[PDB]
Amino acid sequence: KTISFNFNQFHQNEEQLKLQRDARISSNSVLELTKVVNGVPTWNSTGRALYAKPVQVWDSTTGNVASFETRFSFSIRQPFPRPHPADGLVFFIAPPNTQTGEGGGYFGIYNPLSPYPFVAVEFDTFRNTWDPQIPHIGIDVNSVISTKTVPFTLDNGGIANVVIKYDASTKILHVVLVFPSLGTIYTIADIVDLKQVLPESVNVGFSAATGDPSGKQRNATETHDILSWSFSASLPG
Amino acid sequence: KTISFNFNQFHQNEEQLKLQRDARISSNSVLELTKVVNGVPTWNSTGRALYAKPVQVWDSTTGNVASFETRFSFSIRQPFPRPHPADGLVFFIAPPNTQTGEGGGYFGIYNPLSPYPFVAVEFDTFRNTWDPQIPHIGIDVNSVISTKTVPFTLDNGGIANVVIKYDASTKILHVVLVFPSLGTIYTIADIVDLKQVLPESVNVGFSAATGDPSGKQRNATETHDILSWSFSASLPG
Ligand SMILES: *[C@@H]1O[C@H](CO)[C@@H](O[C@@H]2O[C@H](CO)[C@@H](O)[C@H](O)[C@H]2NC(C)=O)[C@H](O[C@@H]2O[C@@H](C)[C@@H](O)[C@@H](O)[C@@H]2O)[C@H]1NC(C)=O
Ligand SMILES: *[C@@H]1O[C@H](CO)[C@@H](O[C@@H]2O[C@H](CO)[C@@H](O)[C@H](O)[C@H]2NC(C)=O)[C@H](O[C@@H]2O[C@@H](C)[C@@H](O)[C@@H](O)[C@@H]2O)[C@H]1NC(C)=O
Ligand SMILES: *[C@@H]1O[C@H](CO)[C@@H](O[C@@H]2O[C@H](CO)[C@@H](O)[C@H](O)[C@H]2NC(C)=O)[C@H](O[C@@H]2O[C@@H](C)[C@@H](O)[C@@H](O)[C@@H]2O)[C@H]1NC(C)=O
Ligand SMILES: *[C@@H]1O[C@H](CO)[C@@H](O)[C@H](O[C@@H]2O[C@@H](C)[C@@H](O)[C@@H](O)[C@@H]2O)[C@H]1NC(C)=O
Ligand SMILES: [Ca+2]
Ligand SMILES: [Ca+2]
Ligand SMILES: [Mn+2]
Ligand SMILES: [Mn+2]
Repeated sequence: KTISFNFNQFHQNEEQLKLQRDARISSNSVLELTKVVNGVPTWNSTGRALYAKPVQVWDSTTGNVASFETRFSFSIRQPFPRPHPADGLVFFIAPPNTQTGEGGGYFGIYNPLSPYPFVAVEFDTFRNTWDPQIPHIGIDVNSVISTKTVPFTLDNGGIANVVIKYDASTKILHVVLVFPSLGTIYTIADIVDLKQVLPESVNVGFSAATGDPSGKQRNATETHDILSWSFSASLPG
Repeated sequence: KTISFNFNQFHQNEEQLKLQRDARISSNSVLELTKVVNGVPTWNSTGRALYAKPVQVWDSTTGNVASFETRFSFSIRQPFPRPHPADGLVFFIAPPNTQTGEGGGYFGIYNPLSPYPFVAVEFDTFRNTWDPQIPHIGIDVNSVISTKTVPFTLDNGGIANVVIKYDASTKILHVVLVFPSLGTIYTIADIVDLKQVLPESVNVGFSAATGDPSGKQRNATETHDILSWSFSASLPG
C-alpha cells in the first residue's frame, strides 16, 4: 500500500490541504504559514497546513511500519535582524484531527494542557531557554527539546531544499537541508521508532510561528513560506 | 583527539597522499583515479588514493569510537553511453598497508584471494550480477554486495558534492549526494558498527575502476576524478 502526492505550487482553495490559524495561500502560489501584511511579516502569528487525508504509518495487525520520503522547498525571509527573528517552522507528524497548539517557541504543535504525540523536524530561528545556538535543524519527538541538533546558516530570503527520509527497517530518520544559492549542505539523522510514539493513522504537514507577544518585541518575526511539497509513503504490511 | 585535513586542490607529488596503480594527479590539479589518455578514459584501469597517515577510528582501552565527517567532489564523465560505462568509484576505510584488490565491479577494494575488512560508500555505474539497477549509491561492509542501496541519475561530466557523516553515538552512517547543476539530492543511511568490523587504526581514501577486459568491451569506461576533499574525525577517547 503506497500513497503519494506532489504540489509543484499551491492554489488558493486547495481541497487537498487543510489550513489552520493564520496559514494562507498567496495569489502567487506560495503557502504562507505565518501572517504577512503588505509584504511585511508580523509577530504573534501561528499557522499550520496539513494534508487533508490521514496516512497510515503502521499496522497493528502485522506490526509493520511505513517507510516514507518527503521533499519540500521553503523560504524564510528575515526583514528585521537587530532584535531577533522568530520563531521557525517544522514539518511534523501527529495524530489526526489535532488543533494548533502554543505559538512562539512551540511552533504551534505543542499543547501543554493536552499534549498529543508527534515527530517533527524543526528549522529553529530563535534561541529559547532550551535551545543550543540558532539557527539549527532539530529532530523532535513529543517535545520541542530536540533529541539531536545541527546548526546551519540561513540564506535570508533565499530558497532551501529539504529531503526527509525515514527507513522502517533501520528506524533511521535522515534529513538534508540544501541552500542552492550558497552551495551549502547540512545533514542530521537519528533513530526514531514511529510505532512507539504514534498511532496507526496520522496527519503530515507544516507549522510555523512568529514572535509571541510575551516577548514584547514586534520585530521578532520572519516569513515561513513553503514553495513546493511532495510526499511518498510505502506500507508493505 | 581530533584530526582533520583538507585538500582544496591536489598538487602533483602530494606528500600527503599515497597513490596506487593508475591513480594520478593531473597538471590542472585533479586526482584521476583511473587512466585517462589524451582526455579519453580507458578500460582495464584501477587506482586508489589513500591519506598517507593512518587515523584512529576507535580505541580498545576506553572502547570509544570516533565520529567523523568527510566531504568531497567528484566527476564521472561517460564518453561512451552505448555499451555500458564501468565501473564506478568508492570512498573507503580499510586497515593500513593494504594493496589494490581486484578491478571491475570490485572497485579495487576487494581481494578474493585474501579479503581484508572495509567499510565503503560506492557510486556504482555498472550492473554486476549482485547489483540492483545502476547507477546507485551503496553502503558496503566487507563486500561489494551493498547492505543498502539507492538509485541516482548521474550528471554526465558534471560536478557532484558528497557528504559522508558517521555519528558514533547512534552508529548511523549517512551519505548525501548532490548535483548542483541539476539541483538533485540523493540520500542514504544505514547502521554500521565500526568497532565490530575494523581495527583501531585505518586508512581513508578512494578507489575506482573502469571496465574489466573479461567483459570484452572497450567502451566500458568513464573518468573517476576527485576535485577536492576534506576529512574530520573526533575520537573522544
Ligand atoms: C525593528 O526594526 C527596525 C527596522 O529594521 C529598526 O529600525 C531601524 O534601525 C536602524 C538602526 O538600528 C536604522 O538605521 C533604520 O533606519 C531603522 N529603520 C526603520 C524603518 O526604523 C528598529 O530599531 C529601533 O528603532 C530605530 C528607529 C532606532 O531607534 C534603533 O536604535 C532601535 O533599536 C527595530 N526595533 C528594535 C526593537 O530593535
Ligand atoms: C590490462 O592492464 C594490465 C596492466 O596491469 C596489462 O598487463 C600486462 O602484464 C604484463 C605482465 O608483467 C606486463 O609486462 C605488461 O606491461 C602489462 N600490459 C602491458 C602494458 O603490456 C594487460 O595486458 C594484457 O595482458 C598481458 C599479460 C599481456 O598479454 C598484454 O599483451 C595484454 O595486453 C591489460 N589487458 C589488456 C587486454 O589490455
Ligand atoms: C563504442 O563507443 C563508440 C563511441 O560512441 C561507438 O561508435 C560510434 O557509434 C555511433 C553509432 O553507434 C556512430 O554514430 C559513431 O560515428 C561512432 N563513433 C566512433 C568514433 O566509432 C561504438 O558503436 C559501435 O561501433 C562503431 C564503430 C559503429 O560501428 C557503431 O555503429 C556501433 O554501434 C561503441 N561500440 C559498442 C560496443 O557499442
Ligand atoms: C495575538 O493574536 C491573538 C489571536 O490571533 C489576538 O487575539 C490578540 O489580539 C488582541 O489582543 C490580545 C492581547 C487579546 O486581548 C486578544 O483577545 C485580542 O484580539 C493578539 N495580541 C496582540 C499582541 O496583538
Ligand atoms: Ca526555539
Ligand atoms: Ca557494480
Ligand atoms: Mn530548537
Ligand atoms: Mn553496487
